[PDB]
Amino acid sequence: PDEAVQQVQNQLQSAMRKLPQAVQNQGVTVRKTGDTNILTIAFVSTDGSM
Amino acid sequence: GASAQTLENTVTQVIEQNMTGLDNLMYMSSQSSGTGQASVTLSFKAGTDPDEAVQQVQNQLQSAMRKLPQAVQNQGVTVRKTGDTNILTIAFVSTDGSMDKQDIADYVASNIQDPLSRVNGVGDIDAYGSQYSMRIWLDPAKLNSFQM
Amino acid sequence: DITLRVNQDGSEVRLGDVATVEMGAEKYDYLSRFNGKPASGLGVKLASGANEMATAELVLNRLDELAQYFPHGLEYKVAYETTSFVKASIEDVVKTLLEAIALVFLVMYLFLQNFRATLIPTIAVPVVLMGTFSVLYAFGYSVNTLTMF
Amino acid sequence: GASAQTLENTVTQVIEQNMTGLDNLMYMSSQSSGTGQASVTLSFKAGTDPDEAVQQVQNQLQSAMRKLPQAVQNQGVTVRKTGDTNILTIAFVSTDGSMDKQDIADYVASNIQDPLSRVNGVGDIDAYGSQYSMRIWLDPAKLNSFQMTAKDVTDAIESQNAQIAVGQLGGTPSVDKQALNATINAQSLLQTPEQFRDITLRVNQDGSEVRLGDVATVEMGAEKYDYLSRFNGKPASGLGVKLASGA
Amino acid sequence: EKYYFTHEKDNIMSVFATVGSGPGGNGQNVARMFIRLKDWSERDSKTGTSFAIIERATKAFNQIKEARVIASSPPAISGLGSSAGFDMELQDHAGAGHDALMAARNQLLALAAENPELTRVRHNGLDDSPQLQIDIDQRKAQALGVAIDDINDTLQTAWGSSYVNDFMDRGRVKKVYVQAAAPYRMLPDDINLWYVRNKDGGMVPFSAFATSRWETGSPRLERYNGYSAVEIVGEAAPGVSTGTAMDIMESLVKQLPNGFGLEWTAMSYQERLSGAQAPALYAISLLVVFLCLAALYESWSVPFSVMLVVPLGVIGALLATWMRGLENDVYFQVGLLTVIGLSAKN
Amino acid sequence: DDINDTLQTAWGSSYVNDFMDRGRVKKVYVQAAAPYRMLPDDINLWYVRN
Amino acid sequence: SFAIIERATKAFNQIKEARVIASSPPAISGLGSSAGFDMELQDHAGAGHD
Amino acid sequence: DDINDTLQTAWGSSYVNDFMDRGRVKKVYVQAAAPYRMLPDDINLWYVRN
Amino acid sequence: AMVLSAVFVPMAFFGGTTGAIYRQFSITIVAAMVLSVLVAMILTPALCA
Ligand SMILES: CN[C@@H]1[C@@H](O)[C@@H](O[C@@H]2[C@@H](O)[C@H](O[C@H]3O[C@H](CN)CC[C@H]3N)[C@@H](N)C[C@H]2N)OC[C@]1(C)O
Repeated sequence: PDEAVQQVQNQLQSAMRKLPQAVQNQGVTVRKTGDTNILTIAFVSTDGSM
Repeated sequence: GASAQTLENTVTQVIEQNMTGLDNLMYMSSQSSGTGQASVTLSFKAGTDPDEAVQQVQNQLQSAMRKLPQAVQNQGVTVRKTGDTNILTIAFVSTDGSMDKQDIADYVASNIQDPLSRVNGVGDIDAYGSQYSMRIWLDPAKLNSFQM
Repeated sequence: DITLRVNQDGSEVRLGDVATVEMGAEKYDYLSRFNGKPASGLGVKLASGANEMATAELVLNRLDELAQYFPHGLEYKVAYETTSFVKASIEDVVKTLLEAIALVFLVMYLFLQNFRATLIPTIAVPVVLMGTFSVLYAFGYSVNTLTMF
Repeated sequence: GASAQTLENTVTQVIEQNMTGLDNLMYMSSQSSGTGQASVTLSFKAGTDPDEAVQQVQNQLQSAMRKLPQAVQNQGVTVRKTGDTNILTIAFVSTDGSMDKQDIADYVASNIQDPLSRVNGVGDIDAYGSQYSMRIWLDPAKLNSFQMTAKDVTDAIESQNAQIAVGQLGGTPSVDKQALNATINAQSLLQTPEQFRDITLRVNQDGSEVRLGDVATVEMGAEKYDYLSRFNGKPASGLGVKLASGA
Repeated sequence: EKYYFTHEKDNIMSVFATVGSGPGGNGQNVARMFIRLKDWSERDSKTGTSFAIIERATKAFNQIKEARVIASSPPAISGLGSSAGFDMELQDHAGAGHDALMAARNQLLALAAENPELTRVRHNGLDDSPQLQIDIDQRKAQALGVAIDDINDTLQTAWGSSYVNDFMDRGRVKKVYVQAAAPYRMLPDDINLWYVRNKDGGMVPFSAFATSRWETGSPRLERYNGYSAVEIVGEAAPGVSTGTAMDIMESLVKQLPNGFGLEWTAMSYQERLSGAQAPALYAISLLVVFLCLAALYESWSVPFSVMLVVPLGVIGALLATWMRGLENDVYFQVGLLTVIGLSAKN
Repeated sequence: DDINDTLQTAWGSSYVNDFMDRGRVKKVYVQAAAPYRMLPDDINLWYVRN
Repeated sequence: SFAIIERATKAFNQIKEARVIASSPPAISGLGSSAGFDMELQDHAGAGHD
Repeated sequence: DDINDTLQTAWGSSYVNDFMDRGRVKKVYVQAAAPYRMLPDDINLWYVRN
Repeated sequence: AMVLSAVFVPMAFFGGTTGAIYRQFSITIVAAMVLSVLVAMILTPALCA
């Protein structure tokens, strides 16, 4: 997986300069999907002040 | 539209100055052609892992990409672990003659070149014909006529 | 119809009034012919550290698949391929290997004069060769001209 | 343009966030400077493959790339395997004395540093000198005298000292029976300081010409004036050869 | 193509010519032709072999004087090089200059053509060509109110290609290029047809502030390592070993002026690296065999009896190789080792 | 923008473009002369264009 | 979980404002229904979206 | 160009810069207020300078 | 078999491209010889018997 993501990132570097400036400002991320989510912690304001 | 000297000054020399610290680098050969293409071939010692070599080259290159001229950046530099000899050279010909050379080249570059470039094992596939493009041919007489 | 300037009179200056627009190639550097006929070519370059024969077989196969949707009259024709020589040479080496086995069998039959006795050394050849191929696979080598020789 | 504290809070800490948890990681060390340069140095366990470590760091970088400021992303983030093993520190000195320290530094950085940096096993070559560069020393009094600004000089130089891609004679597609095909060179990069002194900033209506030398002191100097090395009490320049890991 | 389809039409399966692409670099003056022969069975195997075809073709092509057409066989190893023969880079260590490098290249080629020990010595690149130089009077340009940026922009957009943006054609986003029409960029006088706009909006001709001048230049600049270099490929004459030919080339480059050195590359580099490990191998292998025999027979004498039959097989192998006119190579060496082993067993 | 550009160019060396030097491409830097970027009061010596 | 999602599926099929489905998470995202199939009906001729 | 800009930065967002909030750099977005980009007629509410 | 493998074992150690070529032959022939030992002392006696 590391080799694959590295190759994908390398190939993308030859194209990020062709993308619209807005897309470049937002940033383009290369990620390996399939990660396991151990927890999903939700933060709630009981008082309602926040 | 660049020149050989222009390329050798603004691109080829700049890339070479940054190709430093590469492991098992036997020798590097670079050429700057008047056709507008500049290349730098880094041949590594036998037994080196091509992926590691490509990783190192890309890591070094990325520092110098902003130094390159704007047009070069827009065109984009490519780093491929490829040789020079073609394993196979396919020729596309219109038997009926319905499609001329430009139509054949455009169809190849549109529908065939990209899928082949993603086949496993294909380091690179250059084309002997370029895709279609909206060519606009300026007429200087008319440009001066309308004061534009 | 791209408008370059609209005069106060209202007469606009379109792009077609100052230039000629046509759809052509983006690069006019190459001009290739096949057997005296117009054509366009592709040069497939093997990735460093990959099997040439397998890559060429995969490429051609993909091309066949793509060939299905070709416009009427368009055909691809392999003009310069290298794996053909490799395959032919390997086939020739296999041929001479089998012929060598046959000749060795003949010589042993001549000297021993017993078919039953002759069969014993002959059987020893495929066993040893298959073991050698197993060793080659274990060591990560590949069937090539040197190994076949 | 970021203060040291701002740089540490916004860039270095964000980079450190995700990289914690890398395989075979011993410790991290950020060195957020005051000029706006960040540096995170990850040290891995002995026997870890440096390449694999660099690859892993680069892969983990894209996870936190979005959290960095826009300017930081535009500048770019570089990952290099850094060592500290100084195999050699060669000092270059002119025995005759005909060469100034800047001349020695320029010669080294132009003819010596690059060939040595390609030698197998040489991870990096720290330079204790800098090559030549056309230094344009502005004078604010003269600039105000001619109603010029610093940007006027910069734009004039950037326009009159550019390498232009003009094209070719008879470039394809071409008219039939074209006789010749040749490259068309154009305005080329300037070479001597006197050429820069003759750069025309502004032509007045009266024909008066405001040359660059009229508002500036063009002189060929060092690209980086920071370094100043002396060998046995004499002016000199040096290279610090740094060994690549595993050589 | 007419030559190939007329003189030898019983061996050529197909030819494929690509004008604009060459082994020494792309350009309008170069072309690379891929010729594909028929199966070995259909060819004569006596006159239809690739080598004989290449010989006849190279004779017919040396007859051609309009261009330098060279028929070459593919390299022995796919990765190493683009063609068979020695490969050398003629660098410029002293940094004398491009003109000095080209002069040295011509001198070396002349010296090589002097020696019959080397054949087809040539420069794997493009020769220097005249190239136009458009010099613009900056003072005269801005005296008329014409910005230097404007004239540079119109010059590079008109004569060169300007990739403005992309457009969508049948589902693909292809490029859009703006360039001068073909009839208006063919001659040096076509520069004067272009009008730039000054501050006041008036149109000024290019002839007002720009002139043209011919100058010599190179369409392709190659740099081996960090030094400007000219690759000089070639072939070795029959009989003289490739290593000896390489040494002759080293003598030739020594005959050149100071500052220019050579570095063998690709197949030549690897060939120079290897080839001297044979005698060592033989000696170590023979010593190992003697020790194994001494272990087997428990004597220091019986192995001498056995080891004396190695020459009895070596002489026969050498005689067979020389009689057929073959060459001492890697295959030969391994054969010799096999012969030694079989003689030892006997 | 003019004020910031003047300050940056005057006090920090502004890498404009490159120049050719004996076959090597080298940088061109624009900066204020040494005596004019030494005291905090030297900032008052510069003039921007209205 | 199965009885709960069954009752939820009934009650949500009663809902007509939108489409809401309650489903247990797959153990591995890769695995799907053994009888299912994924097909990508492509447009090789570039006919158009419509 | 003015028309396209007004449309892009009014109806769509525009990530212009970053600002330091409590020691962290957030994003700055410029966009039209909600009531002015809700209906097709809201297009006519925008004015472009000639 | 010992002498046959002895003539070929040193061949593999040599490095470089030429060494690689040698190694190919060496590994192949040495493995073939070892298997011939094993075959000659396992299969052939049984067949003869
Ligand atoms: C081919 N599988 C990949 C491949 O990238 C592999 O690359 C290693 C390469 O890192 C080693 O190279 C190593 O060489 C020296 C170690 N003494 C120092 C540098 C280090 N990278 C090579 N000796 C073997 C390759 N297969 O490293 C990681 C991997 C997952 O095993």
